[PDB]
Amino acid sequence: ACDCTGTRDGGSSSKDYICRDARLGPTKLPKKLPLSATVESYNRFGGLTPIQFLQTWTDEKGNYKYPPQNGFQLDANGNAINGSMVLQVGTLVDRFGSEYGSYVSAASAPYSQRALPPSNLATNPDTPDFPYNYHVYRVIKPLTVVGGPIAPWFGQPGLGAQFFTGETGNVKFLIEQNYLQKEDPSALVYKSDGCADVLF
Amino acid sequence: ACDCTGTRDGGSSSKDYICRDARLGPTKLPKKLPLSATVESYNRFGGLTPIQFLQTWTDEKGNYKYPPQNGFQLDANGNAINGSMVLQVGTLVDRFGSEYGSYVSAASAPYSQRALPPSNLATNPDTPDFPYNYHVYRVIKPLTVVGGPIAPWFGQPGLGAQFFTGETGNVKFLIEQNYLQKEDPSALVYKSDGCADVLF
Ligand SMILES: *[C@@H]1O[C@H](CO)[C@@H](O[C@@H]2O[C@H](CO)[C@@H](O[C@@H]3O[C@H](CO[C@H]4O[C@H](CO)[C@@H](O)[C@H](O)[C@@H]4O)[C@@H](O)[C@H](O[C@H]4O[C@H](CO)[C@@H](O)[C@H](O)[C@@H]4O)[C@@H]3O)[C@H](O)[C@H]2NC(C)=O)[C@H](O)[C@H]1NC(C)=O
Ligand SMILES: *[C@@H]1O[C@H](CO)[C@@H](O[C@@H]2O[C@H](CO)[C@@H](O[C@@H]3O[C@H](CO[C@H]4O[C@H](CO)[C@@H](O)[C@H](O)[C@@H]4O)[C@@H](O)[C@H](O[C@H]4O[C@H](CO)[C@@H](O)[C@H](O)[C@@H]4O)[C@@H]3O)[C@H](O)[C@H]2NC(C)=O)[C@H](O)[C@H]1NC(C)=O
Repeated sequence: ACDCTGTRDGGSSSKDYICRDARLGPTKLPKKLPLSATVESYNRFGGLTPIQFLQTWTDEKGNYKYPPQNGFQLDANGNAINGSMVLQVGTLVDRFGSEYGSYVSAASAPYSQRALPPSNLATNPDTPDFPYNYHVYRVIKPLTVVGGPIAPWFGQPGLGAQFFTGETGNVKFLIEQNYLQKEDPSALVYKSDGCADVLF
Repeated sequence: ACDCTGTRDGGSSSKDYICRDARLGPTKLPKKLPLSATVESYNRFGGLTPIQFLQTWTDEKGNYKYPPQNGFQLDANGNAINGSMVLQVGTLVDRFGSEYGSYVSAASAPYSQRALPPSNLATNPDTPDFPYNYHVYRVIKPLTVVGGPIAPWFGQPGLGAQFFTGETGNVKFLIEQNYLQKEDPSALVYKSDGCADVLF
């Protein structure tokens, strides 16, 4: 196939999205977000055609179906792999979504490892480096979270590290209570705190 | 500081390594291995100077000190976060080291997430794309493993996903018994099984 069959044409207003269906993500990808590793290139459809991808990962209303037990990798017995762990100061976490949510992830994992639909890659044309709903935080006070591997989903390899913060509070609470600190991702790309190899 | 003080000069034979000390990794890094994400550049010393890095992560003999409980992230109670999970067919795992070991990792995690010393980045000049001890496997038969997040170590963010295969066998056993399949990483960089965005 490899066609726009089965998608939803949003019209000229959705001209910046694949098949004009914002569910399938933008035509032009974020400029500085790592989408995958070199050994396994990113594919927004998980190697499937759009209709096969929609058939597999959407419901009758066309809304994405999301992994069970909060997206943690489930053990052999069907129970999520996780555990209460402390995030050390200086750890960098990120999130796709509003601060009223309670799930952060290890920032260094490529997008293919977060097992998130391609819609989240929609990017503000004014600040095109990272998606519009993308935020980066640095823990400034040790925060215990229930952390675990991300289950593969949406045709993505997954297996990144996610952290539920709801035992303490949502991301907004963590900022207000000095647990987390908002960072500028376009400014972090230029960061280099250490000895560069050129000094040797 | 930012000097070669405290390192071990290997001489002209170690001319391709930082401070001529192969413990600190090669001067020229692998050409196709993702070392970090854009938001958190890789630093072989974890933001420290070589002597501080050696002081923190080596013992009296100069050998690297390695994380406890097989490098899994430890919970609040000091117990490793892991669990028995099945690796689905098509999953890509990698390893730094010989096939007689029993630890694979999610291949898509950048090197900063594996919490491994910079020595493993030494690269064969004949095949410079990936380190010399780097192997990539694709599971061809569902393999249950005890998988978990990687604990930060060696000044690296860690938090990648590692998988102990020893309940079934070492990587050599997995190949012999058709659980895993050896892959060519320089050949996987050119792989693209799916619909490219240019078709839309
Ligand atoms: C980290 O991973 C762990 C391990 O899986 C998850 O823990 C599970 O959490 C869910 C939600 O709290 C638990 O499901 C609930 O269990 C109740 C009974 O629990 C006892 O019995 C079971 C027997 O299987 C034991 O495993 C368990 O330890 C307790 O002894 C039920 O009463 C609940 O039913 C209600 O909620 C469900 C929601 O699914 C509704 O469908 C029902 O109608 C009803 O309203 C519920 O099923 C589950 O038992 C926990 N598992 C284990 C092994 O303890 C964590 O949630 C996870 N953490 C994060 C952040 O994802
Ligand atoms: C995945 O993560 C789990 C959770 O931590 C790890 O399980 C631990 O594994 C180690 C090694 O097998 C266990 O340590 C051993 O425990 C023995 C007693 O176990 C009972 O009592 C403890 C009380 O704390 C309970 O936690 C446990 O469930 C049992 O009821 C000791 O006899 C052993 O001592 C011997 O070995 C140690 C090695 O450290 C030597 O220092 C000693 O001298 C002695 O020779 C040993 O301590 C540990 O108890 C397990 N933890 C839990 C919570 O069960 C898995 O290992 C990990 N998987 C991987 C692949 O990393």
